[PDB]
Amino acid sequence: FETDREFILTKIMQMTSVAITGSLRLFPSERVLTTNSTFKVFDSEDFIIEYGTTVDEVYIQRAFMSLSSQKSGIADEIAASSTFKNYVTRLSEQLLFSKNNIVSRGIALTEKAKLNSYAPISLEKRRAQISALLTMLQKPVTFKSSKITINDILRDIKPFFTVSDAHLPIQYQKFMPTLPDNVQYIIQCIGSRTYQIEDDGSKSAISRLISKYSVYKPSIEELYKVISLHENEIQLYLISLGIPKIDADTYVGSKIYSRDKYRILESYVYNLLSINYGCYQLFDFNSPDLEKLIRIPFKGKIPAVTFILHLYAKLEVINYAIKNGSWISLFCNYPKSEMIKLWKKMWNITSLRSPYTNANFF
Amino acid sequence: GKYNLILSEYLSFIYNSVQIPIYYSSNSELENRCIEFHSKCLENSKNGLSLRKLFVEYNDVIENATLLSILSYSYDKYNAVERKLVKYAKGKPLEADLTVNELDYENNKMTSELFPTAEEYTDSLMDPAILTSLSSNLNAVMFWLEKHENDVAEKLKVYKRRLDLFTIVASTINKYGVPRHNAKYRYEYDVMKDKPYYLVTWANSSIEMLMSVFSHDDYLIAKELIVLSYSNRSTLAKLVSSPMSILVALVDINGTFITNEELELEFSNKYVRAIVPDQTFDELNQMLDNMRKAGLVDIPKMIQDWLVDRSIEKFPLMAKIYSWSFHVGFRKQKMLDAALDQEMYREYTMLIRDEVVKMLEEPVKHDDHLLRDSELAGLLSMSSASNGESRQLKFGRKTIFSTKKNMHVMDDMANERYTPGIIPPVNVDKPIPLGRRDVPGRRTRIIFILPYEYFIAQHAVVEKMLIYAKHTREYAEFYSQSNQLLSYGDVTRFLSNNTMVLYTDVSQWDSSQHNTQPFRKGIIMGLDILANMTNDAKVLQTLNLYKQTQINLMDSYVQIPDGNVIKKIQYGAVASGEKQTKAANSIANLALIKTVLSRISNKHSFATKIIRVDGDDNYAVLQFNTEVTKQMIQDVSNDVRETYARMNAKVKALVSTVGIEIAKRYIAGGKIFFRAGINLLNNEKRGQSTQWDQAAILYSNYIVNRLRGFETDREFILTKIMQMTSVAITGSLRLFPSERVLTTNSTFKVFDSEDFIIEYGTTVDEVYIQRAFMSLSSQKSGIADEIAASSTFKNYVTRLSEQLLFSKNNIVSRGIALTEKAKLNSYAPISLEKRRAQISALLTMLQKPVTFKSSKITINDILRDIKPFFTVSDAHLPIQYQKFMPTLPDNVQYIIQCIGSRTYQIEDDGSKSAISRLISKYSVYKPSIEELYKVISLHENEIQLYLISLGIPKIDADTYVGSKIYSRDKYRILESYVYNLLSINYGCYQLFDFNSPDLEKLIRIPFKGKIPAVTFILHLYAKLEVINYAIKNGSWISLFCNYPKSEMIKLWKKMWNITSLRSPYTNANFF
Amino acid sequence: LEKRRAQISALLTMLQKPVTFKSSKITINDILRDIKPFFTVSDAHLPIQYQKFMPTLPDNVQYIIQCIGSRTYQIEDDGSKSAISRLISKYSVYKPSIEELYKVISLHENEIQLYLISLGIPKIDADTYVGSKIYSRDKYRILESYVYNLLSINYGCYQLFDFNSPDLEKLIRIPFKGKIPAVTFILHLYAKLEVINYAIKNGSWISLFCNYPKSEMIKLWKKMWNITSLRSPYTNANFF
Amino acid sequence: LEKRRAQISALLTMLQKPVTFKSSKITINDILRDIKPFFTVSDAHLPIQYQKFMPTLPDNVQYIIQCIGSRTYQIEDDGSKSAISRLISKYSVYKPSIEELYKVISLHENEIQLYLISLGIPKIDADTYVGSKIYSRDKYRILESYVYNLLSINYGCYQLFDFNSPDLEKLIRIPFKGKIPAVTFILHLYAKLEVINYAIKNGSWISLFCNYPKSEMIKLWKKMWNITSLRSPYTNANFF
Amino acid sequence: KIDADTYVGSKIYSRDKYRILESYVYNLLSINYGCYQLFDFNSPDLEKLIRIPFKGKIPAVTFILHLYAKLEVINYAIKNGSWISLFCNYPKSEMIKLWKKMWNITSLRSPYTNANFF
Repeated sequence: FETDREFILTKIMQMTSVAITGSLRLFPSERVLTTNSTFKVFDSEDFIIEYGTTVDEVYIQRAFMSLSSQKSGIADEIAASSTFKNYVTRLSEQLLFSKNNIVSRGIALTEKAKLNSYAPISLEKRRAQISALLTMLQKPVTFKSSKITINDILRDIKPFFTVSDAHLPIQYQKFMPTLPDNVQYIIQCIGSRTYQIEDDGSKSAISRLISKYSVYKPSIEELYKVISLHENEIQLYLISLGIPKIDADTYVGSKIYSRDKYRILESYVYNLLSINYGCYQLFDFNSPDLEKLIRIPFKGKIPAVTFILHLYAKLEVINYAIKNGSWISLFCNYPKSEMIKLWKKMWNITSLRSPYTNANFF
Repeated sequence: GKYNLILSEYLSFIYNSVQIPIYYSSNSELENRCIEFHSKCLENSKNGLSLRKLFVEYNDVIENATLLSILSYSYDKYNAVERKLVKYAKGKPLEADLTVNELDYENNKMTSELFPTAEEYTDSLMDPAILTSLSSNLNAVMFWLEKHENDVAEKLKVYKRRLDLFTIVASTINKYGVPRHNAKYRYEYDVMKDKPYYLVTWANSSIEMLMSVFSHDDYLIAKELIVLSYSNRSTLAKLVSSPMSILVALVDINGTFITNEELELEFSNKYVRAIVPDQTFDELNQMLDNMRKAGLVDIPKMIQDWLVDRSIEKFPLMAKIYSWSFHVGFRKQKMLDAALDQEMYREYTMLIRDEVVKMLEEPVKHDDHLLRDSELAGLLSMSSASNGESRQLKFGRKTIFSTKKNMHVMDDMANERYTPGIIPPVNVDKPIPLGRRDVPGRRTRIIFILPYEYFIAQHAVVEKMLIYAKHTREYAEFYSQSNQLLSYGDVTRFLSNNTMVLYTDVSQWDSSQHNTQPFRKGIIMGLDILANMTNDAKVLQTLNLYKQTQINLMDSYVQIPDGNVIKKIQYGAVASGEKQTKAANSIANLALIKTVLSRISNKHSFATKIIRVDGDDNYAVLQFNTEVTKQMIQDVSNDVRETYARMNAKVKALVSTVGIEIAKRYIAGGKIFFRAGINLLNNEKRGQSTQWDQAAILYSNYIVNRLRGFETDREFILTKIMQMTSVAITGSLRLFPSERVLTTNSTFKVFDSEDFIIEYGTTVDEVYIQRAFMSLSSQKSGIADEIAASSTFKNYVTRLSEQLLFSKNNIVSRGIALTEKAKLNSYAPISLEKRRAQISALLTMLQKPVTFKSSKITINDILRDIKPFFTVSDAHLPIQYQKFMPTLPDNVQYIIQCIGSRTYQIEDDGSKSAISRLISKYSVYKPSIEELYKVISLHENEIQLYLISLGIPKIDADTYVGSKIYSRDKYRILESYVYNLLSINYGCYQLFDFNSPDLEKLIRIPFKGKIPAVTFILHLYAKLEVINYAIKNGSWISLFCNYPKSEMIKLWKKMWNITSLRSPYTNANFF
Repeated sequence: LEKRRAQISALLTMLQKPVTFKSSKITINDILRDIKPFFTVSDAHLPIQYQKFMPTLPDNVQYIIQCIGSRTYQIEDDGSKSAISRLISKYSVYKPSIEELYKVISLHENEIQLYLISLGIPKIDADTYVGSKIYSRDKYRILESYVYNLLSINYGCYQLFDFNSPDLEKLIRIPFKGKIPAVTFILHLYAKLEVINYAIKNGSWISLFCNYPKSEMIKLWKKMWNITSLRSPYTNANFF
Repeated sequence: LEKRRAQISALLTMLQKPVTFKSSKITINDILRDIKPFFTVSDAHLPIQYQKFMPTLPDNVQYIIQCIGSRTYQIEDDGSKSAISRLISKYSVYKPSIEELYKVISLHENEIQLYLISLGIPKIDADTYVGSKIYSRDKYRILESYVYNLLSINYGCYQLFDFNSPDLEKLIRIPFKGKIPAVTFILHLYAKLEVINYAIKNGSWISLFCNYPKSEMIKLWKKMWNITSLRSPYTNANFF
Repeated sequence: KIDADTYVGSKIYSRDKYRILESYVYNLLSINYGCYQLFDFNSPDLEKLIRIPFKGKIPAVTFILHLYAKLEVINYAIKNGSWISLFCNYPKSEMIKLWKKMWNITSLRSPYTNANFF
């Protein structure tokens, strides 16, 4: 089924606009609407996701994150009553031993993230957001940016990729005849997968250990923050949950832990690229056919950077395919010096909540 | 997604008189479209025209953009409650039997009776203390009923139950009308004057409970407590709970988990017959009778039915009762009443002294730097210090009413008044003010209010004491990173048919006038022994000053109020308020059990397998050279109680063979249980949190309860968040923030769109908004800056530093200033100024952004990068681990069943790194994880100076800078920082074994290169993704990662540039 | 229209007063700002050797081509030429963007394996990639494509510059502190862009030296996998 | 006054409604948040061995010194002790901040070489640094100084803590997945801060374990070289 | 293509990854403008004041720690007249997190800051 895209654009125009007066509505622009953020509604080209490449996009990109999470004059007071404190402590007292607060801080927000549901909070936050949002379009120019995201990381790698026309023949037949031609073309050339790409870190040794002994379940974000810690700190975390010291100590040193550092990042990155939702979930991103179109020399066995350059390489080629019907081959001569700067950035990427983007259908 | 739509029902429900949605988007073209749609909507509404055509004309906006918030133009009075409530006032109001409370004012009399005149009234005895209104709760409840007035089958039954009960509330409230709340959400004298004083708090508790009912039993329980609570407000909670202690002893143990040599929960098949003596049964009958003679009917009956077979399979109910009894409210009695309740100690005090010595034996002889410079450390700690009287101050050319102890140091230093060597006397001349701590089902306890000289003379010694505790298992609260699970396993461990367990409730003993002499004598005696161990003036100075704190305390008078007047009585009991409180209290409690246990030995011969302390409870599993008989348990218990009696101490000394109960956790049936009674609609005290934070705190509380047992309907919570977050820009226009604004990971994040699951910006919009929110995250305070402008702040910082630095310390110096500028806001004029100003920025923020110079990266940006490189595919995981925390929601319990759980905390502060240890070994300074993270990210040359600047010796400092250990330390600092940002230690994740062999297999990651940083995040990201899927699907998925070698370097740079997002409400950390 | 009109209220207010933002996300701006201090610039000279073939190019633009030359190819900026992508394509029809490949690649081996399965890649084959050396390199390539995309190295006037010119490469000096392909890559590209831009705004060249400490590289490496974007499509200059 | 008065309008509006920000920049907040999930905390114990010498320190603060000790030195937080800096100083009079050294170090060998020349460093000497092993290490040190600066490890109460205490180091457990000085460094410092903070807010210690996957480290490594700052000077607590 | 393919693999490309980052970082630190352009940031005298052990041959992180080390020392010098020596014990685990951050740094336009005079 295909509802005319112009009609959808019209609805978005009607649905996004907001009035500041009784005779003055403010229709948000395409850049405001499609720029990857917590307010992103659609894409300027179906099936293709863009990322701040120009200074303006990033300038606006950092600016939007600012008024992303605005406190609720209810969601805080609720954590102020003995009830919330007793409930959290009561749950923790049978979950912790040492100084668990990394775990403790998360549990509180775990509730402060759903609490808004309650009308007086969702409505209070939603109505208040309008005042901030309307004013936000007015005048910014004053933001103490310091947090980095996929937009900042990807923008860095762009200049080091050399694109050149390449060609890919159609070899795989059709089995999902409804797919729009541009989408179907990618599968015809590189194929499709019958699997989901681990995007939660569930398949890592540390996670398994945390699960084997404790009942607690830390998200990908927590595993990501925890993995980015020092061996000494990570060891206590396991103990704090219940992992036996003989076993906890074995992981901290072990070679497996180092690899586990790579896997946690991979799951976090894939999650941020929605590689499992949208139309990408239908693309074999490890296609032999797609892999040839990418050229990347191993400056050094640095699994993190080699990984992103590649994925960035793959996404770029796929997106071009969708928006052109022809393929392009990318070359990468990323200096050894640049890799270390990039490596630091990898462990400081924040998110952008918007759940609507949810396209995950199969 | 259901939250945004649900909110529409709530608004339409409340308002009947327009709703102008607001959409934003990263897309630039769509954004202008959003603005057009928005602009036209106001015009149409302010002209009384439709809007159906406009929505069709903006399907793109509705379908493709993000909802930012929903404006509401109203023009009534928000007095729809009076009108709506009447429909439910059909029932007959409740009449409180004013003949139930031992203390007159505890009775639910007419306010005009308890307080005849306005200048006499004081909501100090019933204040919900929560920034939400009773009318709101009533409104919220009515909304749910309207929505579920047609549900069918079992869903309907929940309604019938909810409908019935609510009527009790509506009917009673209606008789007196619905009390009006003022801006401060308080309840004045005029509104209250003709109504049952304890009405408002009661309605909150009744509403909180009735909106937590589902099964029939919940209804009887919510119903019985709801009714009796209206008149009984001083023993209902204590009476309903009380029997739970005896019940745990009753059930046997059919397979339980234990603690093995590697201190990890291990499933044991052991079986233990819960044998109890005849007299113990009578003790339980009396608890039942007391419950019965007090009005109860159905709840007592339930326990009675349970006792016929005492099947752990039907124990869940006993738990719901113990958890439910807490949601009746807070026992807030008059300060004086609370205060009023308050030869053979040679053996007892002797142990207390000896324990004190061990904790400080090695440090004292060596002349630990911490002991020598205790004054600086205590001074630095002030941020994590207690509280003192809200003194008067002057900085520069103004006046303030700060209550924070640290600032007092500033005023005093810059006034020659600062004199720590002279610790103020706490007696008749200069008595001790008073603070308090309320808790459901227990007599109110008081809290001293000693000046700052006391904290300073106590921080170093206590801190050194704790380190000893930290590695001593007897202190089940401190030992390593131990979580409550380890404590749970230790008890079941030795349980066998030849060993009986014994638990106690020494809460009253810790405040027994009898206790103070011994307690103080032992601490002082030990200090004396330690003093004759060193020749260091700095240490002896510290050893002596601490001793004096005890001596001044020996005779301490209390500034106890008694009306609008401040009386002044004596006080021969010990209270909390000292640094050593929690630490020293344990020393005494441990000392006490050792004393009782040794004395009882004179008769029966056993074997002390384990001994432990935990605040107001101490226990021990003792083994017997023969099988345990009912007679034996009866004899030992008697001998134990009489022994406790001889020392004239009020205590709950029980004894069992399979279970134990204590204030933090109860082990009934070999399974670990936690109470779940955190009042949601009635807070203990009015802190300094805001309405928004109040909500995020409320949601935190809700999740902890759900996890523990009690479960308030999530729709109700969503409603509260809707009420609590909304903000008005005009007198007839409120702005309800959207779900994306509310749940997107930021400094304003209140909850999650799916409990137990945390999301991260994956779409462009989320990130677009994510970067935008950080902007107006920290808005300067036109007070917090000027304060650092006076000579006072500059002198205080410099004065502290001059004895902390040598080279150019400013990295350290810059942090100390903000360390204060981060708490300073507390002061009303600053928290209120920042909070009120934030609204103007926040309201405008939703309006129009599009202009932000982003450059800072966060976890959101890093994770978004890795996502595309992970290939997910269906995988399967079998359930192998049994259950031990039966209350956990099925989806949460399922993860533990498959991957297990941990009995440890995951190092999230870098405390276990070589650099940190070095900084600690020589300097007293303590840099946070953030500082260690920034410092570690530095060049070898810079890092070397940092150590020198603090005091590390150059020979040693140079050895670290090069050494291989430093490189690894670079990895560990990052790990702790990352785990902290993922709250892997708080929330529900703290219960998951993230290193589970079972979870690890589900992840596939090739080693592109031995790059510990990137390999680490890919893995953790891999683990979180799999776990979250498990929670939201019941099935597992396996992830593959082919991250290119080139991409890893870019990612590696990002890792050392991640910023944070403060929001403390998210705090779910319960065990 | 709703988003555009509403944006104005927020935008107008935004200029007014900020000072309250919980920044934590990092971008190219934050990463590049870090590297700047470690580069030592010194006057260098480059002779004009390549003739002209696009006579219309403004002198300052034409001068760069005259000295370092031009390319007849596009720089892979979507990760399309990576092994993981090819695998996802070979079996599944789904097509994950560069962003998704970037986030996915930044994951743990265990998580990435499930992702492939979730789409349809066969387990024997999925498992082979997860370990394989090729996956590690693929981690480098995904990042490269993501970075180049963020630098619009394929659009604007840069698309006419041979960024791998032997002539441009000599002007850059970078010692291999360690075989860390990520950081070595950015330092170099940052080095190249700086030299080119100076050329455009001065007609003369400069040579850059880099003594980036080994310690600093790890901090930078973390930053690399946390860069967010900035949408603005108007910037679109891509003409040939 | 113009900036301060104007800031109020933006600030007031900011609280009102946001939801529209193009984030892409990453900070310490974003980096640390990533590492959190990979740390496993477990109760640990630390005995008090060091005596008191600053008797005024609040008990909670004094307790840390009693267990891990204190330092009589400042932690290099400006990169002043790096080879590149010394070289820039030896010949040129210019003085680039830590931020500049951080950005410069994150550059490509070719670019960094010109930077030195541009200031005056002799080419024979400039070229020797660009390649040399010392430059690689210098990349590590610049990052360390930048990170420590962002953690105010030298100001506040932390300046009184021996962050390299043998006693604190034992409480941290971190396996070397790979000799990647950057990531190993942050995990450790993050580990140390977490343990210290728990100590201050609990009187008891906790031990942290870290099993950071090898894949995750590369993503994190990129983030490290893209961290931005947050100015607020008031926070200044630096007293000794 | 023959030439393009040679670069993609070649060892030189890996180093080039390091150099691009260096130039980007130095740009963000205005190490070439302001008063810093007058300082020999590779001074033997400045280098001694910095102490950094090689946890691993990771050119990116080692680079920033050093530059951060140098800037800190210089700035202290300007605001105190005395020098300070910095030591760095960055854990191996932390370096990987930091490495990711390095390739995700965004900018901040303001051209006025332009002090570049010689």
